[PDB]
Amino acid sequence: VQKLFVDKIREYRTKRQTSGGPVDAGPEYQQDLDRELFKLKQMYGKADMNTFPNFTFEDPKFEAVEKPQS
Amino acid sequence: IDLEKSQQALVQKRHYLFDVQRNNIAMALEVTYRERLHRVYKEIKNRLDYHI
Repeated sequence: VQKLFVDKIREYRTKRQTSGGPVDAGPEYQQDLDRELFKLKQMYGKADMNTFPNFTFEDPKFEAVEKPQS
Repeated sequence: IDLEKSQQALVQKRHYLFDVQRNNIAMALEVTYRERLHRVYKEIKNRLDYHI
């Protein structure tokens, strides 16, 4: 069964030799995972690839009142 | 007697509540600084989670 085994190892290395990527997928796997990630990134969040976030916040204005005693 | 203690009642009342107003605003700047250090880790954790 080792002679059957190396026959499998041959066909993995011809699958390693790629130049156009998915040969058997075609437009079916290309339209799927592009629409699948964009449906998941819409649930994930709108964040850029290199834009680091920076912002500031405003604290509450500590006001005062009057009370006449003594 | 009752109007002698009415002098002293308002001078222990006032110095307690005029330092409560010191520390009720003092907590307002710690919890907005602690959430400033925490949030700047949160929006850089999103990029540490996205690209994987």
